[PDB]
Amino acid sequence: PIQTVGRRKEAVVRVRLVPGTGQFNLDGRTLENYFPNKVHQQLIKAPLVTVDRVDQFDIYAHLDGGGPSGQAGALRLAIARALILVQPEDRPALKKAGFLTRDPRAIERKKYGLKKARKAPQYSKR
Amino acid sequence: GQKINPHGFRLGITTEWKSRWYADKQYKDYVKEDVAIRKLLATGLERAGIADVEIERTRDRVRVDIHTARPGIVIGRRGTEADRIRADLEKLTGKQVQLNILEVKNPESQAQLVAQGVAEQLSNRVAFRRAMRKAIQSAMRQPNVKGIRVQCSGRLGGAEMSRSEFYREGRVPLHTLRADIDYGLYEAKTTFGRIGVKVWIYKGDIVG
Amino acid sequence: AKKALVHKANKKPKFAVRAYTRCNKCGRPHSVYRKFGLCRICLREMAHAGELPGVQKSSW
Amino acid sequence: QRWLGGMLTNFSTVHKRLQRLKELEAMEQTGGFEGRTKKEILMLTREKNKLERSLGGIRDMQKVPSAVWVVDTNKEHIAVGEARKLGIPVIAILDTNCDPDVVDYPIPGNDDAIRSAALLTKVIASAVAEGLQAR
Amino acid sequence: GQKIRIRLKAYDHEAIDASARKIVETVTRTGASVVGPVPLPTEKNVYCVIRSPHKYKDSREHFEMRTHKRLIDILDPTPKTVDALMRIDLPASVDVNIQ
Amino acid sequence: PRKGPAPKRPLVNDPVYGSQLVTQLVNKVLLEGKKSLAERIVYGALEQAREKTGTDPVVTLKRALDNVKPALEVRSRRVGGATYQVPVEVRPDRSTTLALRWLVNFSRQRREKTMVERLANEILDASNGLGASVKRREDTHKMAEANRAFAHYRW
RNA sequence: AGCUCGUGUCGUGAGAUGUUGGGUUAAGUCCCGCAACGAGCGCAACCCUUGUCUCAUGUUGCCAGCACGUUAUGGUGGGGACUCGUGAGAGACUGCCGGGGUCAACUCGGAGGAAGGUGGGGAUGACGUCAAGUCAUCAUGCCCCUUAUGUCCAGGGCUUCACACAUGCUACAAUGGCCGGUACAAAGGGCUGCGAUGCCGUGAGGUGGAGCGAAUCCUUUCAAAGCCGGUCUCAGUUCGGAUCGGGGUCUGCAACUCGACCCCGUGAAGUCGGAGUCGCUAGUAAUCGCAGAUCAGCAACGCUGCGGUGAAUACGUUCCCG
Repeated sequence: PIQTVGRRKEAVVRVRLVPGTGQFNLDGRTLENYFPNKVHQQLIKAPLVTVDRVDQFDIYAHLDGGGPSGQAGALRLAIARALILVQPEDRPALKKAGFLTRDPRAIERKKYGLKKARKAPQYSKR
Repeated sequence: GQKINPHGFRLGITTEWKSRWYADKQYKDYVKEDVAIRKLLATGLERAGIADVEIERTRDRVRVDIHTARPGIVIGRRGTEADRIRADLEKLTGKQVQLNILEVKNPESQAQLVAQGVAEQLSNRVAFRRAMRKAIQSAMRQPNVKGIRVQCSGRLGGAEMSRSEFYREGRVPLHTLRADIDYGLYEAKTTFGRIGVKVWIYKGDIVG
Repeated sequence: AKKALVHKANKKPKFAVRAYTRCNKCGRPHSVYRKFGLCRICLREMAHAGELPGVQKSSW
Repeated sequence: QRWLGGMLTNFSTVHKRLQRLKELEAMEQTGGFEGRTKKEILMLTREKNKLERSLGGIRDMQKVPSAVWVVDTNKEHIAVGEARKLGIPVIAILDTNCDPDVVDYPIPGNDDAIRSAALLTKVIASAVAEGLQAR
Repeated sequence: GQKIRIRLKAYDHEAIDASARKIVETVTRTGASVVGPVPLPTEKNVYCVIRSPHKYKDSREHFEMRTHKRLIDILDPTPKTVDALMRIDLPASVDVNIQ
Repeated sequence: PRKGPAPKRPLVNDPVYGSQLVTQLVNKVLLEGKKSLAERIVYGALEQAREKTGTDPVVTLKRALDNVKPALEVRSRRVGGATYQVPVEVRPDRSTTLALRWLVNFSRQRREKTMVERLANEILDASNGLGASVKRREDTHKMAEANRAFAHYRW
């Protein structure tokens, strides 16, 4: 058994792999039925295309937290780490494109006495 | 308002809570009774130095511990004013009270006791000079402590003007959380109003 | 608060809506949290005094 | 490396620094390097390096000084002044810019040349070696 | 035949852990089966207060209250465990109830 | 920015065309924080250009921006309460930035009542050289060359 | 980012030196040289949170793999293979290399790595200054009423209006307006409280009640922006919502002055706003919804938080301010 976990700014995904055909399951939907974005499509294709072994794995994803782009990035990173695990020889490839660099960017706290984060109220000289 | 309370700053690492119990539905009644008993205990005894008062309130079990420098006027041989305390706590419906009275081994090493003593010394006739210098010297005689600062504010000396004076010896690192810093505030009454005395005592460091 | 106002607050109102907060320690009718029953000033002062079971400085 | 100002006349602080060096070298030999903060050990070693390249002979003085040999007194005004104030005899080289009235045991010569300085150092160390041999 | 959960709550981590350890030791001494003190979400109440009376609203201070809760599940209801349950001494800041 | 220049931001390669000009344009036209709608607007404009000119979008946009890329700018420097206009040459990066900013800012003025055809029409006009971006470019060069005298401050 | 002390040295002396100069740094942070050598309070660190992993760890949480479920779903048994809930620990330390360096701090580039140079943000605000604010949080000395300025009570005011200032929200629309479908967040709160199904309403809502003192139940499997399909085609607009009319719902003993919300109708100003001015340098502004405190109901567009989507330039100190 293989199971991998991905996280992206409050979105958490868990991916299971099968060596089956070139199709994906996202909580019961395919890659086009769910995440109907061409940009997200290329984003998720980027690991497999970089490793140049597309259409060789069937993934099953369980998703929580975040929105479209956050979960898309989380799935991308999770499947990238899963592929690195099953085939370590591709480790010096994704790092060349920086797909192993997890993104440590989140929502900055809204600070009291202000409007939001770094925004400030209007200042009047009189 | 620049320096925050060091005691309240250190409630998460160094200093613990002086009133520990648990409640979910009856928080209002508990806190009302707690402030009532605290005020009654503070008012009933004033000639002695009450350094600390801790309250315990669990289920049917309620008890309180009072720390004083001179327990002789606090626990009688027969318990007369102790019985007065018992009557007062029973009037306000404090149920069973296991009121144990404790003492302090180094009364000169407590911020509250030093503050109180320098307060009456400044109030009666003595200038802030001699009283607070003597308090600092008495604290620095004891070797366990390492630093002290004493501040006084108000109409010092009876003058008609605000005044504030601070004297410091040793190290008083407020900005260190793991610093065993004891803080005490007191007010000395007078015909000119009130004089505030604030004592910081830094006594070594503690590491778990 | 005037002692008469405090006693009238202690006196239970003759109508349901005629009741208000009347902070316990002092008697400041504004900004009285239902969790404590205290005014915000008194709550802050007592919490910084280390005499409340659970309260502490917030930071995150 | 450099003559510290007033380290001779002030003997308490040099003793404190010598104790600090002794204890720090003892801990370094013992091997305490990862039982503290990593950054703490980093500037600990930095303090080691800073207080070692100017501390080469003071580490092994112990029994106070009695004679001071001075090269380029015009660059060593403070050292000679401290020795004079403390009563320590001063044996110094005289240059044309130096005051002969200051040195108790003046030795004319050139202090701007390595060869003359090397020769003078060698002869004076031969003198002190003979003194120890005949001691 | 019957299993009992006990909810076990406190602000303080030290006292709650000590109570759990004592109860587990007592159960082991008595001879009954328990799953163990499984962790539960920690409730947090957050409040805001104004530092200064009479104006200067921008300066405030936040307060928290944290309650750590756990469950202890006991199987095989040994009668001696029930006999020795309520006599166990517990810390002041720790509250345990049965379910 | 007082101490030194901040490091330049990287540009993510455009997945559909491979050149970053299109993603720069879509990032600039982006407003209210929506990448998808701006992307579809730019892509619709580019495909209208495809069907109207019959040539490759990359090269036509390239020489269009080259023909609308400014070369010099005018800067204000004040002394004694009175200002002076000095001409300074521009790095190509800010030149392309200003050209694209002009295009996007003035693409809200064409009176055909839809943004995607607005972009397609102005892109085609700049490709033909009759667009208003050419007019702003000529005005900027007129300002730069006419006031070439006041440059002795050397900035 | 500054404020002091011990010893030493200088001056008859108050005093000075250290704390000056060059460089560097977020910094009195550090280096070099200098009669200074060192040490305290400040700074940094010990604290909270976010980003990775290891171990302990399975309920109310999850469901890989197995049986019962067939649509109502981990729902019912079971399980740690995965998040997760919560405890402990590892790890960012100029660690290594190369060029500039005074073989110095330091600066840039590279390697590994989740992060490269205080990773991101909170908490903490020194000595001092404004006779700054608060006798209306509380107490506090002096003066005042003391048969009253005390004091209970009914109605009315703090929302009055020809004006001016400040802070906000909604619009001047086609990057849009209206109609149906479609899928993913977080946090929080709940006892005379959250309150689901059915019953009848256009919608607030009237009937009554199952789950929960609460990882169990309710906030719809929790929203909007997003995407798809239909239409509107530039007008005071299928924009905009003000004022005004008729009829109601909820709470409250009591809704006119003076609560909120609902149905229907005419549909005012409003065309990107002069002199001038404001917030902002990475998950920031901008946009969108949700939650909480106070609250019976709310004037809330306010305040404190959460999450979604998310780019621009920074040449350089010449000028304006601290």
